[PDB]
Amino acid sequence: PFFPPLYLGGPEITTENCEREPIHIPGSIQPHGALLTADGHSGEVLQMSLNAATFLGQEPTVLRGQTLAALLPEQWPALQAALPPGCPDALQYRATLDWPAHLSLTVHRVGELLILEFEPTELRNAMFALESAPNLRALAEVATQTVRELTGFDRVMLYKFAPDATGEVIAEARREGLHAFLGHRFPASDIPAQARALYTRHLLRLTADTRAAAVPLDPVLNPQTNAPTPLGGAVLRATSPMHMQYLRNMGVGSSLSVSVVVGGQLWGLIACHHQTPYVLPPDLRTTLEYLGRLLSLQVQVKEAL
Amino acid sequence: PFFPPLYLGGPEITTENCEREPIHIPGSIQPHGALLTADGHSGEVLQMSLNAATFLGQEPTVLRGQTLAALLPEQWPALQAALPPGCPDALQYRATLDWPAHLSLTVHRVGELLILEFEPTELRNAMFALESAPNLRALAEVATQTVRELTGFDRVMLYKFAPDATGEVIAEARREGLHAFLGHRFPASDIPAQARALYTRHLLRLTADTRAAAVPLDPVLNPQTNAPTPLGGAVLRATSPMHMQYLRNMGVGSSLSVSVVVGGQLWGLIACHHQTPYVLPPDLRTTLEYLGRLLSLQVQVKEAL
Ligand SMILES: *C/C=C1/C(=C/c2[nH]c(/C=C3[NH+]=C(/C=C4\NC(=O)C(C=C)=C4C)C(C)=C\3CCC(=O)O)c(CCC(=O)O)c2C)NC(=O)[C@H]1C
Ligand SMILES: *C/C=C1/C(=C/c2[nH]c(/C=C3[NH+]=C(/C=C4\NC(=O)C(C=C)=C4C)C(C)=C\3CCC(=O)O)c(CCC(=O)O)c2C)NC(=O)[C@H]1C
Repeated sequence: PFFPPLYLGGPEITTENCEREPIHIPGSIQPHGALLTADGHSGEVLQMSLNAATFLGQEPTVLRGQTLAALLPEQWPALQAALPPGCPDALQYRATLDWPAHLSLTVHRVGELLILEFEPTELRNAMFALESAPNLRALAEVATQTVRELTGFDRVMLYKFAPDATGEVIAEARREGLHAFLGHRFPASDIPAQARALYTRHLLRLTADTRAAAVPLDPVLNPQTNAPTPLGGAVLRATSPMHMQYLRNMGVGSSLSVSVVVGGQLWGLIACHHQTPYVLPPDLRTTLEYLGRLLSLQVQVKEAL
Repeated sequence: PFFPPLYLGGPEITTENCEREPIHIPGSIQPHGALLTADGHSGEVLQMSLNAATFLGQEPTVLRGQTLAALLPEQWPALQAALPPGCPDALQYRATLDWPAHLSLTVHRVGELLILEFEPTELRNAMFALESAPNLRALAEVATQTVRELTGFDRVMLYKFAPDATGEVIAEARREGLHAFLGHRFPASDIPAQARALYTRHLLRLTADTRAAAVPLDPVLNPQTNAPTPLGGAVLRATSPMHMQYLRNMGVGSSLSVSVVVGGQLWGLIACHHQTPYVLPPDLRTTLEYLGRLLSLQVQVKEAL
């Protein structure tokens, strides 16, 4: 079972108990966007990331308690219609807003809570390139090479899980001068069981800046439940300190991965590194999610042979 | 061999390589005091902790380059006479200064560098209590109980090293309500080899506040040598992040230990915890150093029987 999070008196995570980090409920976000939680009926803003004024203009203490009818009058009705009570937490409302001096808005529902993620915002041959691959290796290589072209990431790897959950880099497209990870294998504990579980459900995650401090949600608990706000489906979710350190020690300033899910099992990751911090456009991330789905279908086929 | 420190491009320490942390050259101090390094001939202030204005009044950018003749006109000549070239780094000049609105000054020499530590400042039956102990256990118990009375620490332990460097709490005096560590043994890696080595030479260290950020030395390298400033003999030395986390996970806000050195070997530690941050007076620390020396003589005698 998970430790309590830091804000509920849980210990700081060490290598003895990686697997017990409640990574899904960090009570904080990455500072390149803002996060609001709102009641799914009233649209009352229940929680905000402490940086919410940097993106949304209003004071933090004045945003709390206001409704999405006031804040987002054109989106609020579409938001309600798109994310009614009972819908799954993978379903997402996405809107582009014009704001003082563009913001991408991503909304999903967990129970009675709407989770709103604000971040700044501002192809076809890829699918047939994956399809044309004669064997798994070729597919692996075209997948990593295509993802690198679309994203500009310094390194894109296809990271394959073995049955014992150890991983291997089976293909990679890298910037000139970077050393190869191709064929290197890594312990199961590098992506621990709860991460692997989370990654089977929520297919994309990232750390835009491996040195950025996480921005608290205030209030930290959902006042609907007096319990942690589930952030597994929020891309703005704060990354595990343990993983961030791992990335820093590798010289990785930005990281992003996409789950490759085959037969309902975590088959692998498209894993991306940038040496510098790097915010991939939200539209671009949507392409990667889709590319990961398409790759997952292709991998099932070609690995059967 | 040690990793380079963080400021010279070394990695962040993980449990794989605890023993490679260059804990003696953190390039930083604990924020409850200030540290200056000065040339041992000219008294030119070569490095300062970035907080030096909080304690010493002058601007940081104006302190750099000034001499101890200007700053400390009454101490500078005594300092030079007390710490001439070639003297050992355990030798310490200690002075009490009156300052705007008292500061304890501790100086030691390493090579051609004077290291100046500033912190705010403001018994006899103990020795005969140690002497009167009929066996090692009794001595252990009176030692921890005496240290607790003198310091007010919430927990004082006698931590004994076994031949395999695993440790055991063989005696402790604790605040009511604290759970016992008596008889508990711990892995060798909790106090890794370089710490054990450092602790054989420099007999006292502390973390006044296990949540305090370390204050950088500026410039970080000694300009005499373009190499790290040795801080093994500075009590203001920043504590290993790994140890600070360990203490935080135990609910320890302040920690202090004194080496018990028997036959030139690290026999054990008088290890002290406070739940809240806690700065022990510099005079009081001097008593503990002496108590640790006296305890070390007593332990040699009584363990022979
Ligand atoms: C005791 C804690 C450990 C630990 C925790 C941890 N790791 C992750 C997430 C990832 N780890 C990854 C590992 C690699 N990336 C690489 O590039 C390579 C080798 C070339 C490896 C082995 C990857 C890909 C992820 C996924 C996230 C990402 O794509 O960056 C988590 C979960 C993070 C989160 O979602 O918040 C956790 C908790 N990792 C360790 O190494 C030990 C110390
Ligand atoms: C991978 C790194 C590890 C590690 C590093 C580490 N630990 C120390 C210093 C100390 N550790 C101590 C251990 C204990 N204190 C206790 O109270 C108990 C149990 C009741 C234990 C086992 C102690 C006493 C010290 C000495 C300092 C002090 O008195 O607080 C260092 C050196 C710190 C420094 O001087 O900068 C280091 C590098 N410790 C681990 O547990 C692993 C994670």
